Amino acid sequence: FGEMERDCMIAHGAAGFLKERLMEASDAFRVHVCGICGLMSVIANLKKN
Amino acid sequence: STTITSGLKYSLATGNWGEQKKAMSSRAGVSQVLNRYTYSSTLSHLRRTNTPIGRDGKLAKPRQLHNTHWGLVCPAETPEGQACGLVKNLSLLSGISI
DNA sequence: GGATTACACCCAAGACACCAGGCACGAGACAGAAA
RNA sequence: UGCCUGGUGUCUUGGGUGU
DNA sequence: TTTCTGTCTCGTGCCTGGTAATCC
Ligand SMILES: [Zn+2]
Repeated sequence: FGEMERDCMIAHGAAGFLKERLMEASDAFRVHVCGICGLMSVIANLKKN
Repeated sequence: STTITSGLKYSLATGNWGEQKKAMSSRAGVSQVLNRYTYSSTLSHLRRTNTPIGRDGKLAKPRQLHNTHWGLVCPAETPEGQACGLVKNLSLLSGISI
């Protein structure tokens, strides 16, 4: 889904379809960020909460 | 005896015309896999010539069909896209001096 | 001097740390030697 | 009672296909 | 020659480092 297709989707005005194509139908990921430093250095352990 | 043997075999196998450790800056594509889809394709492949001007710094003049090409290369047969005009096929009565 | 020169798709083919040389463990054979 | 499997290199290069 | 054996070579093993345009 190259850049020209992205431009066509922008021209159509469909932001939801573009977001879904580039996230859900592709590499979606979840990260944790510190609310102070703003870096992705949070050592998150989901099972221990 | 391994030096010459490996050098020749590598250059013929990969098409890079040079030493193995100098693969960069060597003329690539000299040796190609023979096209055996049909008899005419094999015959055409065995009589093909290449102009190593590349893609960088391209110009229309090398790709054109010149007046002096008459009788020595085919006016009709040339690839499409990047290599158009740069790849030529010998005419059906042409030869190369020895 | 630096930076950049259309988009997408298919297939095939050849290369990818090798090595050599110095250090250790175990073994065994053919020759020593008493009888 | 003898009991069922999803896991697929990379980098180059070449030749092609549709505009 | 019979028998216990030595001890130094040697097979198997391994560590680890050398070695082309144009344009601003
Ligand atoms: Zn923080």
